[PDB]
Amino acid sequence: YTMSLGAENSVAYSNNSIAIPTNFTISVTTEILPVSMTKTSVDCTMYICGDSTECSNLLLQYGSFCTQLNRALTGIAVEQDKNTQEVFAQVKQIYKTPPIKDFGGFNFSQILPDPSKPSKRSFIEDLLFNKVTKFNGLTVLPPLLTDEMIAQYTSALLAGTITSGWTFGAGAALQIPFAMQMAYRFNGIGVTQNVLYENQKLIANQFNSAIGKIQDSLSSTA
Amino acid sequence: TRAGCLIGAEHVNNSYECDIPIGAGICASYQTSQSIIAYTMSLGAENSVAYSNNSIAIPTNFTISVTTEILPVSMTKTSVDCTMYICG
Amino acid sequence: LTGTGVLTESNKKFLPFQQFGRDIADTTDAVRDPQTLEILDITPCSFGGV
Amino acid sequence: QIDRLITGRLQSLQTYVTQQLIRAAEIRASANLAATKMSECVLGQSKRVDFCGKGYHLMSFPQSAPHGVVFLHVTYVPAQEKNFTTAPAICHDGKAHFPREGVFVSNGTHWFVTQRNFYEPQIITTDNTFVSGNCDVVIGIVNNTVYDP
Amino acid sequence: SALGKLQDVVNQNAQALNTLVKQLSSNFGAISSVLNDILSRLDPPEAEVQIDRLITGRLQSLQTYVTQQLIRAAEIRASANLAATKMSECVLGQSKRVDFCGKGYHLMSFPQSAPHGVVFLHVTYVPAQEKNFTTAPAICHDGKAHFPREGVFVSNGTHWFVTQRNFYEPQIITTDNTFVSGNCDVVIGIVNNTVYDP
Ligand SMILES: *[C@@H]1O[C@H](CO)[C@@H](O[C@@H]2O[C@H](CO)[C@@H](O)[C@H](O)[C@H]2NC(C)=O)[C@H](O)[C@H]1NC(C)=O
Ligand SMILES: *[C@@H]1O[C@H](CO)[C@@H](O[C@@H]2O[C@H](CO)[C@@H](O)[C@H](O)[C@H]2NC(C)=O)[C@H](O)[C@H]1NC(C)=O
Ligand SMILES: *[C@@H]1O[C@H](CO)[C@@H](O[C@@H]2O[C@H](CO)[C@@H](O)[C@H](O)[C@H]2NC(C)=O)[C@H](O)[C@H]1NC(C)=O
Ligand SMILES: *[C@@H]1O[C@H](CO)[C@@H](O[C@@H]2O[C@H](CO)[C@@H](O)[C@H](O)[C@H]2NC(C)=O)[C@H](O)[C@H]1NC(C)=O
Ligand SMILES: *[C@@H]1O[C@H](CO)[C@@H](O[C@@H]2O[C@H](CO)[C@@H](O)[C@H](O)[C@H]2NC(C)=O)[C@H](O)[C@H]1NC(C)=O
Ligand SMILES: *[C@@H]1O[C@H](CO)[C@@H](O)[C@H](O)[C@H]1NC(C)=O
Ligand SMILES: *[C@@H]1O[C@H](CO)[C@@H](O)[C@H](O)[C@H]1NC(C)=O
Ligand SMILES: *[C@@H]1O[C@H](CO)[C@@H](O)[C@H](O)[C@H]1NC(C)=O
Ligand SMILES: *[C@@H]1O[C@H](CO)[C@@H](O)[C@H](O)[C@H]1NC(C)=O
Ligand SMILES: *[C@@H]1O[C@H](CO)[C@@H](O)[C@H](O)[C@H]1NC(C)=O
Ligand SMILES: *[C@@H]1O[C@H](CO)[C@@H](O)[C@H](O)[C@H]1NC(C)=O
Ligand SMILES: *[C@@H]1O[C@H](CO)[C@@H](O)[C@H](O)[C@H]1NC(C)=O
Ligand SMILES: *[C@@H]1O[C@H](CO)[C@@H](O)[C@H](O)[C@H]1NC(C)=O
Repeated sequence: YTMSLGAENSVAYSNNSIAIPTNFTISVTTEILPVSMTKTSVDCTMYICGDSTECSNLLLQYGSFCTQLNRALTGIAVEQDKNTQEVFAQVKQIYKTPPIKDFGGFNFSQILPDPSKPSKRSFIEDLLFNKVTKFNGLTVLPPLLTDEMIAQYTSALLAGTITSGWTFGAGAALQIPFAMQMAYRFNGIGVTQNVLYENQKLIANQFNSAIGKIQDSLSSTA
Repeated sequence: TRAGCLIGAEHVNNSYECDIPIGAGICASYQTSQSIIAYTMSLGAENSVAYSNNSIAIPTNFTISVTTEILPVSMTKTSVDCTMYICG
Repeated sequence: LTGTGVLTESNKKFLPFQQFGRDIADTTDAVRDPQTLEILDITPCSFGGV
Repeated sequence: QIDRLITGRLQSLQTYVTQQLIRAAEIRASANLAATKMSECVLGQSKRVDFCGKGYHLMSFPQSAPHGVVFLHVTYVPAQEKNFTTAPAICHDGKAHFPREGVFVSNGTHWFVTQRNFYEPQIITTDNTFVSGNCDVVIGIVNNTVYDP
Repeated sequence: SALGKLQDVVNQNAQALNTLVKQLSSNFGAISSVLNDILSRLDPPEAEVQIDRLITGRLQSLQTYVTQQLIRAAEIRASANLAATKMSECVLGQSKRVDFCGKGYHLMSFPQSAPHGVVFLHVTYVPAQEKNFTTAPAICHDGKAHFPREGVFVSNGTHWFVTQRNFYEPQIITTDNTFVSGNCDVVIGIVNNTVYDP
């Protein structure tokens, strides 16, 4: 068929008619980004000339091919380490959430680290890890930051965001009740703050439902 | 270590900022009488935010910080004479 | 066939007519010893960067 | 023969290395994008449209993943919309009154002033509206009474 | 080492060139890495084969160098686009993008040239000294609830003020700092107080 771009929808434009929303929804989306590759390294001498003196003598005629190839692969590995470091290592300290979860009704237990877990990873983190799946001169160097360290970095960033808002990025972390932080955010999107405080329970429930839907989507669709 | 066998490095328990990366969370560096040590690199001093539902921390003073961000813009405009290089 | 590696007691069940193993990436993996009816895994000798 | 084999294997290695370099440039671009998203989306609140999820952005939560990051974008989306009659200004005593922060609306009979992104009608008062010019200039001005507190 | 990011670039290019030059010292299977010697020692029938081997090797080296240069130029173009965007949205204006123009809240930027690169001095504002306070989202005065226009309510223990949220500037709570909405049976965490009316 000749594909249709979308559903036709004419807008009832008029010079003295406006359409104003009376209600809203708090929607949680998921955005996935790659940050690094596998730090592969190849030994040209063993790959080209595995256990053969004559082959190595012949290969030595070709100059410095191996030096520049190994250098490029080493640079690649270093670049991957740098990528991970700059993506995650953006918090000066390691904040941790207090035991009380009085977050204005918001429930983060699905993203905060689980103290009883394989590697202190959160539910969604464990789902993501579970939804993703030699000796011939090819080796795989290990990443500098182990998954436990990356989990700790995400935990620090998440705890800072929860317990301090955005201040922990600008400077010293300044605590604040979560409801007041969301009031700041609503003021930030041109919706007066009273909208939040008059609809706090509804917004909290909607956020929890959205997080649950994200959980189900990740668990169902690989 | 998970990266392999390290020889000549004194394994310490205290964590420090990574200087020479080795791998799998292990970094080595020369420290104090002085010797090479390998340690599980630290991510920074931990901290706890005294969060409570009716407590807010507000600044009273401030500091104007000038940071430095460096960005490369252009390379060296190299040009190679193919026929002269290959067949001088 | 010829090669270099360490021969170890295997865990596979070769058929009575099979001689040479093969990994997924067209690499020799196990062999049948011509005299003793035992299957030997070929693990290439240890190596790595210094 | 070994010269032939060495040339072939060197060419294969060069092709692999070039492909790895190009894919690593791609992944570096992706990692720069992820770092920018984490800086402007998690550590703060972005006002860039469709840079942090469809709708108005509220916040984000990072999550690790094998060689990658996953952002949970919490965003605000208006849902239920109503039709109201509108005016660019209202004429009280020859002066034209415009909303300080909001828009005039009318349910058929009365004129109110509401914030733009959420219908919250408020009686029109000299503290909701600011004066400018007269009623012979604005194209579409309507008549009403501006209550004085 | 502060300018390492620039230095690296330079070094890399140099290194590349060096290898290229050293590729002139390889025989690539020929009988000598010097073209003049092969021309002086052999007649065309086999000098052609020898020169063919040398030409193939040197052409492969040139192609490798060109590809490396192309990929590094793509890298540098990406960095140059980033620098141009920073100069546009950071020097010629004031970016509210977090951490995109220096740690903290961005105030301004100053550009500086540098060999094959640019250096931004990002002037940013960072809160330094902080104090704890007890806070409330709103306060009843006459049944109606008051919310602060700009800033948050704080209490030093006994009294309640309204202060902007980025700098402790306590102000008496009045009807020109706060706006009314509904009544105070819905907001969670409300505290009692008086709202002075000018
Ligand atoms: C705004 O929308 C929300 C959700 O769409 C409404 O909350 C629902 O209210 C109805 C009452 O008619 C309940 O039956 C639902 O269970 C509620 N849903 C949730 C998730 O709580 C809310 O009432 C709407 N508000 C306005 C003013 O229209
Ligand atoms: C946050 O939500 C989670 C679930 O989304 C809650 O955990 C559930 O708790 C109930 C009651 O004990 C159990 O029946 C469920 O099996 C739990 N689910 C999971 C996935 O653990 C959690 O209690 C909520 N947090 C708070 C503070 O209420
Ligand atoms: C438009 O809105 C106004 C404001 O609510 C309405 O006027 C009020 O109508 C209610 C009836 O539901 C009365 O109890 C109030 O006394 C009225 N107030 C005033 C100031 O008149 C008006 O009826 C609405 N008109 C339409 C067509 O919906
Ligand atoms: C909280 O701030 C209020 C306002 O400044 C303080 O009350 C004043 O205290 C001074 C003495 O330092 C008196 O001279 C004023 O007359 C007081 N004014 C009022 C309206 O009470 C109060 O003492 C402060 N509390 C604390 C614990 O610091
Ligand atoms: C703020 O003060 C009002 C008084 O004006 C309190 O309202 C009283 O609430 C109690 C319940 O705790 C009732 O028994 C009284 O009848 C109420 N009085 C009036 C006049 O309505 C209100 O509770 C106070 N707020 C807080 C948080 O303590
Ligand atoms: C480090 O601590 C472990 C116990 O956690 C101990 O067994 C070991 O001897 C310590 N090593 C040093 C160098 O302190
Ligand atoms: C703010 O810090 C400066 C240090 O640069 C200090 O001199 C000044 O007294 C401080 N201000 C207050 C109000 O503490
Ligand atoms: C081969 O000969 C040896 C002794 O020389 C004997 O032990 C072995 O069983 C023989 N193998 C077969 C398959 O006949
Ligand atoms: C507003 O009016 C137009 C036609 O005048 C109609 O098509 C539209 O559905 C109305 N809006 C709503 C939310 O019903
Ligand atoms: C809006 O359109 C109607 C339809 O003709 C017209 O009568 C009216 O004058 C217009 N008003 C403005 C402000 O353009
Ligand atoms: C508004 O009222 C004035 C008189 O005060 C009148 O001249 C004008 O025509 C009216 N305009 C409308 C649109 O009703
Ligand atoms: C606020 O109180 C906590 C007590 O949990 C304390 O640790 C913290 O230092 C206080 N804030 C300041 C700025 O001293
Ligand atoms: C805040 O938490 C305390 C417990 O520390 C509790 O007594 C109080 O009721 C809570 N207030 C609100 C508004 O949730």
